[PDB]
Amino acid sequence: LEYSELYPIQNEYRMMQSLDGMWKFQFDPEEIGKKSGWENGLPAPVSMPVPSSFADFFTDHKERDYCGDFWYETEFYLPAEWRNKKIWLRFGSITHRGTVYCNGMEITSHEGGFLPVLADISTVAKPGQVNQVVVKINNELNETSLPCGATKILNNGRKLAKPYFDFFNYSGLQRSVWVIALPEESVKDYSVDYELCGTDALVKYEVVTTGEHPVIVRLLDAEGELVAETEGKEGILQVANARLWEVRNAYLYQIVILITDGNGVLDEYREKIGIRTVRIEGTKILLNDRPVYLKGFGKHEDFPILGRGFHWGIVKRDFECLKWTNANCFRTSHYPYAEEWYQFADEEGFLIIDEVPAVGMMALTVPELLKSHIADTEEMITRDKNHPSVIAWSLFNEPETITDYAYEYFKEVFAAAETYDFQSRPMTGAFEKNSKPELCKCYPLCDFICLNRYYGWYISGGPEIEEAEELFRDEMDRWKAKELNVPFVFTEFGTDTMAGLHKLPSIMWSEEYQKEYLEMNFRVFDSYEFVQGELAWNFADFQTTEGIMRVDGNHKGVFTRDRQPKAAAVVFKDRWE
Amino acid sequence: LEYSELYPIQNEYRMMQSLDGMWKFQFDPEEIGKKSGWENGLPAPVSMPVPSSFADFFTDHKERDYCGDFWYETEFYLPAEWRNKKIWLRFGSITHRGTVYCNGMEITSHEGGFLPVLADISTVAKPGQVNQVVVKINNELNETSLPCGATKILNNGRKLAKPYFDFFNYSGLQRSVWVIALPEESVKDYSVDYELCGTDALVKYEVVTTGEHPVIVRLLDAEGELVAETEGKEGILQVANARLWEVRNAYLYQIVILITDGNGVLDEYREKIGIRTVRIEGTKILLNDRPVYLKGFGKHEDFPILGRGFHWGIVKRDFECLKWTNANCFRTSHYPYAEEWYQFADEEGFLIIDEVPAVGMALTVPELLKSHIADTEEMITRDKNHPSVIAWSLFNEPETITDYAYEYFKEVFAAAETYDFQSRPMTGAFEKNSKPELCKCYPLCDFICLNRYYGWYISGGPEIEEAEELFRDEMDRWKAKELNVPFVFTEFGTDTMAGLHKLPSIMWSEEYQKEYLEMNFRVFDSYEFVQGELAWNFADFQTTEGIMRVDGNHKGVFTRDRQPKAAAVVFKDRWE
Ligand SMILES: O=C(O)[C@H]1NC(=O)[C@H](O)[C@@H](O)[C@@H]1O
Ligand SMILES: O=C(O)[C@H]1NC(=O)[C@H](O)[C@@H](O)[C@@H]1O
Repeated sequence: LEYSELYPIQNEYRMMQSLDGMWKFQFDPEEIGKKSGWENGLPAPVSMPVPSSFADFFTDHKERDYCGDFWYETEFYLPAEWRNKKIWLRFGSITHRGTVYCNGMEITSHEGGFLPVLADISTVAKPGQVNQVVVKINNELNETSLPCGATKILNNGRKLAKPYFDFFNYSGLQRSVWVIALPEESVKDYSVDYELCGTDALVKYEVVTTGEHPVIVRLLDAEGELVAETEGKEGILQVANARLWEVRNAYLYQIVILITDGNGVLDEYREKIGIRTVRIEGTKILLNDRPVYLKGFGKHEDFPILGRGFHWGIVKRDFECLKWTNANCFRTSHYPYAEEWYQFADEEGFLIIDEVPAVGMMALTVPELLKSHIADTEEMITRDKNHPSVIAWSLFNEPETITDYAYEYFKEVFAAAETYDFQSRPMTGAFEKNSKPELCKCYPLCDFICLNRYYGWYISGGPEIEEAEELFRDEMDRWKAKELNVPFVFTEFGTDTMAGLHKLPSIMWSEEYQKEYLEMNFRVFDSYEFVQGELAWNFADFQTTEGIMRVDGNHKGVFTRDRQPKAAAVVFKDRWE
Repeated sequence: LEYSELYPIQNEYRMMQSLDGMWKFQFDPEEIGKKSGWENGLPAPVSMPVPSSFADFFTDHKERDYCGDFWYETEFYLPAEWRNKKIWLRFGSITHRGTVYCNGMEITSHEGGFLPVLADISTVAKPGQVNQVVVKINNELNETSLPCGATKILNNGRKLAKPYFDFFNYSGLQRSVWVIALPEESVKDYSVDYELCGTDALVKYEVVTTGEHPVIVRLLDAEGELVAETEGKEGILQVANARLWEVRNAYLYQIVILITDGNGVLDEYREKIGIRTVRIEGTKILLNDRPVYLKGFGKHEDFPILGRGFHWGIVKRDFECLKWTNANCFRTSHYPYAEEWYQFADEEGFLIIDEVPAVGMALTVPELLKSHIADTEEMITRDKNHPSVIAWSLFNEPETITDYAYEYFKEVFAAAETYDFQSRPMTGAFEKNSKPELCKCYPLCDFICLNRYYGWYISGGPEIEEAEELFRDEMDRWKAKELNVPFVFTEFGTDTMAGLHKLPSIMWSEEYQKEYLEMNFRVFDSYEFVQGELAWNFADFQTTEGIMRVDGNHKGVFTRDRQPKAAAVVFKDRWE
């Protein structure tokens, strides 16, 4: 809100320079950096790639598992021509929390490790000179920020992250970093909302600028031809014979937002958008007025060595694999992803359930937690609302939902979410088993219900899989009898599966068991009319905390971590065709 | 060269903007792009990451194995302020060959897929506007360019690459791309050479500019303090109490090259360098006049999904692994790597044998020789000022037993010498069929690099005792020749499947990799003139598929995702 979430672009009015590359880096186990002038430069740094997670480069346990304060630094030359523009550092994210310094000055701090951090360096920037940026980061886990966990202290004074969530505590500067220059009066935010009118469409819009000058809004088609133009910060663009953004058949217009000074332009922002509606009608999910059944995966930002580090190559391979399975959807489990993921989903016509990092929520630390949760929700929706791919918000993964105070908590979150989404698209959360139909008090808040279920894995696995199926149908029969008249989507179901572990008859952990488990789940899904989607857990094997239940991370991937299909991948491909 | 090889920097005089990201991409199997005006924009593109190899993104064989012409496109806004500068597109590489277009206009073409391509767009660039770059690329293999191979045409006309080399034919825009702006009179090239004088050092230099104005050269220490200053395009910097760049103990000065016209500076180029000397004395490799024993690996630019795509993360993990093994050296098998690898070797104090892509080696030889010398010129001009680069490898397993080969390589070594201001050691890696009795080219080398697989390709497994005997036999022959030069083993290894265990060991098991290495070590240590050991390979890497390659080459000491096999600790313990 005191900054723009808009993705940076370069044109006559806006400039950008990438700060990706090798940064300087230093661990701060004694937490003395802020006390020792590290904001003016790290005393004994090593090199660290940005974007990347720092953990998997190192060869020593204490480096990989480092938990606490750690620092990044780089230097960059600022063109003289940027003088007296609004100059910002823009981090794709800072994981989990941190303070940004520039030229020795504290600029801003941010809590929440999966959304952009904007630091206004206009008054400290040195145009036509070398500038320095230093970031103090911390990756501890607690119960007043997302995602939740604890920090354990060894008798040696060493900290260890203790997640309440099933993914590895990757951290650092995991996304691209830019330094940008904006005009003194600029486009700060905008929102689009769509209506279909026969062969035509309406694009309702709102623009927020940092000034009072007039605004012109244009819409260009995919060839850059003008199809609609309008004046004012609020208005409607009429599009004749609109080419709708369709599932797995994208079409993107380009919105152009101009701030004018009479003759002259002060600012221009452009972004691709897609004309499409999403609506829940009874137990049906409708895209452009037609029912869609969601087919796909929960994913992670996870890849060998880079950790959660962003790379377009990972996006490209994953989308080719997704298409090969005939999927149409993924959920950003369990945190908003790099913006680039959504940009590409826009191009490929994929549907996204966008999820805030509200995972691991199973006292008087809740008011603070609620504040962070709402803040992350605000930032996520403000950042992602204009992607045609984003068709739902997931506002939690497996919280406590069965108490009265749980209700009041989530009422606040959903209320907040509703105020920030110009499109009021479907809002949901993923419930775990203990959110029994007879006990859960939060499912009424949801536009559709998401279930994570592991009947046949954590419950009655293996020799008991027939019992698992009965227990599954029993729970679904109870949901059915409630006649809630909402769609149900399975957002998780899967089995840990070691590539190459074959067994006849199948065993838990074998490739064959993954297939049989999936077949059983499908039989159950297909027995209930109100089921409207299936997102398997997980697209690919991914890193978790070490332990006796995780064999080099989580192996419920349908693909291996290096993005190759296990036997079960074909099962999905065949079913989703 | 009609362009600069200098790594791009940003300062008052020089600007750079990264073009990395998602480009547009289209395969051109019918070879219709140029006739269809694709240089003005691709008609039906998909997105392609840059830097990356394109092959491993796709899920269809014909995409992965695509051989022929294919195209890249992107757009970029150029700041108005770049007006009146010399504006260049700079590709880390274009694999294997290509033509660069900008705003619809043909700019330049380049043959050779592992060195920078510079395209001067000064005359077509449009400052203050969106500009367009389109690259037509071809990844076919032939016998007139490096690395050598063939192109097979299937009956339907589909092309398949047929390498004469043991690595996958990755291609595309595999390294970073920039658009840059230089002053109209700029530093185009410079060379440094070092002399040790007691506790002091001399930095001899020459500078090449695109003009006639005076040049000032400064040297700054690692803190940025001035330690030497002089005038002229040729000169000598005197450094009192020089802090030498040492193996695994780097120290980097910063050279600063200024052009001036008396209203002030016109251009400024800065780069880190390390004061060190390298020479061969008898059977010793001398670094700063002290013998050094090379310990390390042949590598590849190779990583899951990205292929040869450059990423600093790969660099960081690989150097952490290298340090953990106690290595001090690697060879850029079998092509120059992205410049960033050398920059990091400079900081980490690693020694590099820099290798031109002369691997996989009639009327076609003169053309091949020209390509080979051109690549050599580009490699040496690009890499000569890295303190890490201590030697040039000018081939990997060519024919060497004929007079024809001798005349050919005489020209290559002569050219390399003329291009290298430092005149540092030159070498090449020899296959076993280059018998001590038959090879005519090893005398061209300052030290001899051998690739040997006694215990793998020769008498492996149950015959390993015979392999050791045969190995000692060959080394005894080399010994009796008393060449008085260092020998470095640049390859030795066994394919090793992670998790394949056997007692007693078998070929392909982790235990056999250990035993093979131990046997090789016993042999190395038996001969005084052996002065280095670079194992094949640092990590498992991709090859053409076939009955001899189980998902690529598994001679890695590390897995492809960079985790140690059992034999990794054998190196760690020995090199400690
Ligand atoms: O056990 C699992 O494999 C998964 N189940 C869950 O319920 C979680 O939501 C996931 O994060 C977790 O990875
Ligand atoms: O057979 C090998 O594994 C290796 N031997 C060689 O002699 C080559 O120089 C390498 O490229 C090749 O990968």
